[PDB]
Amino acid sequence: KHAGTMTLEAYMRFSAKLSEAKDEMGTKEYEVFTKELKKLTNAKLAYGDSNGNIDYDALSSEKREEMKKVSMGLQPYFDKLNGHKSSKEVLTQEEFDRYMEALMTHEIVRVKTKSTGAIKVEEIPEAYKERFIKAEQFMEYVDEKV
Amino acid sequence: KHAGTMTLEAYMRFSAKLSEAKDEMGTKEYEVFTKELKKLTNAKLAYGDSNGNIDYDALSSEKREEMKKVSMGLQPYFDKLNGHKSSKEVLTQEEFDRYMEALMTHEIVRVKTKSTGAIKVEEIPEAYKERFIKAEQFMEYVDEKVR
Ligand code: NI
Ligand code: NI
Repeated sequence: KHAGTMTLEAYMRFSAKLSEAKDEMGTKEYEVFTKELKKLTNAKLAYGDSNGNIDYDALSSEKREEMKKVSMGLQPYFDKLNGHKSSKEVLTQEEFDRYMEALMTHEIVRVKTKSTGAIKVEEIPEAYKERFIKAEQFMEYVDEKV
Repeated sequence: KHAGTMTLEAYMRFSAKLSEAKDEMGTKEYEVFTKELKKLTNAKLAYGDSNGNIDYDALSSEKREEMKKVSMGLQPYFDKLNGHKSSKEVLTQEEFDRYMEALMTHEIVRVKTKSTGAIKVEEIPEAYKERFIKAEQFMEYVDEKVR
């Protein structure tokens, strides 16, 4: 239909959802949050597949590390807006790193399966099946702790 | 619930929708489009209300003009993605300007009514009622000339 206007509408629903963070964050914290989020969203524009998922493994050694720091930086805001304890506080440093890897693995697998829904291990290329399964296990463990 | 992750998911539905433009635009044209669209989206971030609608009347004379040029720049891409003729081509220069004004009026009225749905003139503050009604009329006229 009007795919052009639908593009603007999608962006507006994103704006609306983002603005809800103000319910829980003062303007100082909200500005830091949106400044960090912009890094992540610009990366999805530049590097995301057709669904904005990023194949972290295909990035250069430096860009992957940079993208990882951005995610570590944002995790406390996400945890707060999700009503969870801060994973960066509950997990050991080691574990916090494994958590970011697990998140990146999950996103990489969304790229490989081209799926935005619940990933089904059948569709996962064999190079990523074990990695995924472990990543999923580690995420549920982190989940129970926050 | 998980409003944090829901925020990321909303952004990704946007990403997905925007990537569909590649179906109809080669990479050079898509890169120009996304470059121009970033201007508009950064303005919604900075100036939008809670729904990313911008109150163009509340901008300085310069900023308003800049934002208008951005819109005029994007209209041909939107027209193309909407399967329509180019409004910039079908309309006279005068009319194209009026068209941009009518689009801004509509957006301003979404701010004033705080409504993302079909605006109802009842809810529109009196300062904007006539302006809106005319803007709506002019948009249907433009619409008939490009669909
Ligand atoms: Ni929860
Ligand atoms: Ni149409």
